[PDB]
Amino acid sequence: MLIDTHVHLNDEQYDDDLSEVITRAREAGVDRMFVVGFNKSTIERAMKLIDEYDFLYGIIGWHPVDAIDFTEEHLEWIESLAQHPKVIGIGEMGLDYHWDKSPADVQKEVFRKQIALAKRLKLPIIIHNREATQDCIDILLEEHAEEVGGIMHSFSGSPEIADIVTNKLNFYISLGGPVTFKNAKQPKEVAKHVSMERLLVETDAPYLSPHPYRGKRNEPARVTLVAEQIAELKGLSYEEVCEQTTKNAEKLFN
Amino acid sequence: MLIDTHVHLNDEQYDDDLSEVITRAREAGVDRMFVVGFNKSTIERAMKLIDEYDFLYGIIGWHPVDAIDFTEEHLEWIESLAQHPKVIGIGEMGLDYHWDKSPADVQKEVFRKQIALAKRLKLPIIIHNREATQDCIDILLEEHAEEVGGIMHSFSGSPEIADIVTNKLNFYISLGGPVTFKNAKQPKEVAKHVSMERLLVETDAPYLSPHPYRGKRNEPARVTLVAEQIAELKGLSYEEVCEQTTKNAEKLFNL
Ligand code: NI
Ligand code: NI
Ligand code: NI
Ligand code: NI
Repeated sequence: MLIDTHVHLNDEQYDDDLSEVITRAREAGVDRMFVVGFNKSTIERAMKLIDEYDFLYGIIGWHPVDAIDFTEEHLEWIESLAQHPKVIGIGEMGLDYHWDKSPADVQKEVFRKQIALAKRLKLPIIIHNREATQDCIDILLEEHAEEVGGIMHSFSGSPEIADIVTNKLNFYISLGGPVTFKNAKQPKEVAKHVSMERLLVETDAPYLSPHPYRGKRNEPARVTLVAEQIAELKGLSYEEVCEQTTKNAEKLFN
Repeated sequence: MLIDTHVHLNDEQYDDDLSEVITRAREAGVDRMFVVGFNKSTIERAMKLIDEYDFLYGIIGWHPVDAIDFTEEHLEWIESLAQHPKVIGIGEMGLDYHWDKSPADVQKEVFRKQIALAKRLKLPIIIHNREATQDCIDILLEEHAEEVGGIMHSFSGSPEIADIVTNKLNFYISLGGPVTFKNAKQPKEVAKHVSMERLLVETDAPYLSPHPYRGKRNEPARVTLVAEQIAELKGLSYEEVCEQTTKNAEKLFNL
């Protein structure tokens, strides 16, 4: 039994066939999934899915790419939604230097505001980092994010950054489809290097479908290919990776 | 007057409006462009473009993504084509760890074979690196690529890597649209750090259209936006970056 700790079932890409996508994941041993909302539309859709399906939990927050759209009203709105017993984490939050819609200074202020929110709610945080690794680490360290705990979601950095993440911040590291890519050296090295007690699995569906479905619409059932690859890389049974990644998710979340 | 040192005018995206695109670049002061062929199809199209247009030059070689497709017959075909007076460089070659079509070990062998080929042709090499920076620098040092010179094309690594590229390999560094991106600081840091006498501009059209056309089909005319951005970052005139990038191109290649 696995948990897909990070999935966008709230995406328009599932509008035709969500029920079948969820059934395929359940039938593959994916018993629980954490639906991630990161702006007004995706939060609304997320809150409707966690009401409709018993085994779906919500992570809500504000995406760095959309940081310029984050208002005082949105921050009070997320704080009141988080009182829902199945809203278990705050995110995906962080920094993204690939897209230019939001400048870095606005991204950093929205990031700090959501750390402060997560501390008030006593919920863990889910971190999106794209091309902003050292700026994210400095923020997590400055804002004492070790108080709330969290995930560096779909982490690709050096093992030296992984060690700051697990040993200084006491965060978890989630791995997704990229651990399955042939020439993806960094994620395979992260999976080998990081303790099994710090690892979580995710799809980020519909994005980043693993081998052998790269370029195709991802779905939560494919989290089994991530878990298989972690088993292969660490010399562990699939059963051991399912059991430990579940233990880890249950420990971090409520 | 500027040179677009790296463009894919051979791309299907120009099938219906190539003439208009070339005319728009020429009117914006982009007098010469270097068309890049990197597999059977793109080489054949590039070879045709340089015979049709007086001011287009060719750079031919084999792309790391398609390294598994490279044969002994392709290596001999490229060696022959390179005799063309307007074939001035071999590339784009290198390493790409984004895509999985070709495994690193086969990409490394094909990269080494084209360094050896460029040494025989006495022609400079154009380097494609994606997510493989240290593996590329190691190959270039180990194979004494300083003997042919070349371009780190669309470079975005650290200043330490730039100093190895310029001060040890004696390569040039080209910048494209990403120098116009606000949040990706590394290209701007490279533009500020690297000597004006080591810099070239490119579009890589139709990819990586600069601001304010991010998302849109790129074209060689947009190399002026890259030139403008460099001038601002190095506190130089546009005329200065145009003249220096042209002298650099004219010195590395034999046009
Ligand atoms: Ni993300
Ligand atoms: Ni996500
Ligand atoms: Ni390239
Ligand atoms: Ni190119």
